[PDB]
Amino acid sequence: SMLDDNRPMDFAKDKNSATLWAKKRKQVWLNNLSKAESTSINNYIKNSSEINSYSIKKKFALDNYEGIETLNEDLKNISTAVKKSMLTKPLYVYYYEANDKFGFNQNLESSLDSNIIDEEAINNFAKKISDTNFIQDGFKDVTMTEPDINSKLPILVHLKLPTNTPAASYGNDEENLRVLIDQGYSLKATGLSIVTIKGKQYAKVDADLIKQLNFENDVISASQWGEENYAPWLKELTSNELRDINNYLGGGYTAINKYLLDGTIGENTSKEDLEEKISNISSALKKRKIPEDIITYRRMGPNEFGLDLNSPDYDFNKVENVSKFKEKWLGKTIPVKTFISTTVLSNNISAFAKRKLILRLHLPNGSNAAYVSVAEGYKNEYEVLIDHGYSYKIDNITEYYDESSLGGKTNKLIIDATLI
Ligand SMILES: NC(=O)c1ccc[n+]([C@@H]2O[C@H](COP(=O)([O-])OP(=O)(O)OC[C@H]3O[C@@H](n4cnc5c(N)ncnc54)[C@H](O)[C@@H]3O)[C@@H](O)[C@H]2O)c1
Repeated sequence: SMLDDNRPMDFAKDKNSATLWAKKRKQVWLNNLSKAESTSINNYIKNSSEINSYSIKKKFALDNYEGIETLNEDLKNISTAVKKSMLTKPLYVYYYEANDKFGFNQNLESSLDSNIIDEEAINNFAKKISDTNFIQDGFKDVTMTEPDINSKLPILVHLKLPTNTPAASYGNDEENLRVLIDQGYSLKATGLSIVTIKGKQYAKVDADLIKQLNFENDVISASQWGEENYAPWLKELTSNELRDINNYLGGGYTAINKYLLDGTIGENTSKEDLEEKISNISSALKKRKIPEDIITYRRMGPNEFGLDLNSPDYDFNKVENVSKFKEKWLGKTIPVKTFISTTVLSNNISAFAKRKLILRLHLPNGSNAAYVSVAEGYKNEYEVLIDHGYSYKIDNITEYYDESSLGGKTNKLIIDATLI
């Protein structure tokens, strides 16, 4: 408290004061902890990687995936624990980072001198980290001061945690103490420069810890947001807009998106009938722009990335195929001719349970899209339908293993993208 009030914003290299500051708040914090919270924080110290990987499994799973009960409690308890340790004022924190957490596949090390960052590489890196909110999965533990030792990693992240961030002081090494940050945040870069540490150059990413609107498994908040923001939208629909949205949603999407993609027409119908429907849906989707940045999701089929169900390249159980996919698509901009059916929940969908490509889309304020599930007849649905003719900017690709039978017992790819 006295030292909470008198501490700097950035401990920089003062790890003495940092550990002192850390020490009291550490003691006081755990005396607010239930037995379950202490043991869950202890579980995080012992195997953070397993807990964090599980948080990913769980949030992307099917609805009645019951998973592993211990890790469920761990996920719940770590979160309440750190929420009892909120920052009184901003805190800068530090960690070395791998380029794939920025979706960057180019080597930053110059080929001439390993102590020196490559100029063209870091210029490409500057572009890649711009205009992107980098979602951070699981809990993120960090350090209070600029590292004083080598890393095999190319990047140093200098991250600004805002006031009231759940950020608990913890660890075993009681000099060099760590900071445990709650789930649910993203990274937004605020600057880039080269920093020399122990004779070696690293790419220093200055960034802010920000919180994006991302419902993940929270159906109640999702439903409430949809209702609040798109109930008036549903009112303003012309009878033909309502009809053709409902037609699309009830199965018309198959012929409509097929036509938009490459002009295929069934012998049953006509160009004019398809165009009219596309006209009505698209005019509808322009009537109330997305009111705030939101994260939304899509179970994508292989065709959306030029693959077939039986393409060798679609076997992500092989590391080489994940690498190929990352090399092909990271940093790319992909035109999307179709309307985009998305769901604001991270939950898997039964009809699409085995699709291996999971879009995690940053949908900006101002996008021509609507929460169409406000309409009558879409209970259990949480869809945001996006207008045709936008593009995906591919920001990251993150593999995880869906171990479930219904999910397909396969590696899947979380494809972080920005709608442009
Ligand atoms: N995650 C989702 O897929 C999702 C989300 C919300 C709602 N829905 C609901 O499910 C139904 C829509 O199913 P869907 O998502 O399979 O429909 P879709 O028309 O998007 O996809 C049908 C097939 O076409 C392919 N495809 C789609 N867009 C493509 C493109 N731009 N390039 C190449 N291929 C493309 C897909 O991979 C898929 O195999 C609707 O009833 C909708 O309300 C689905």
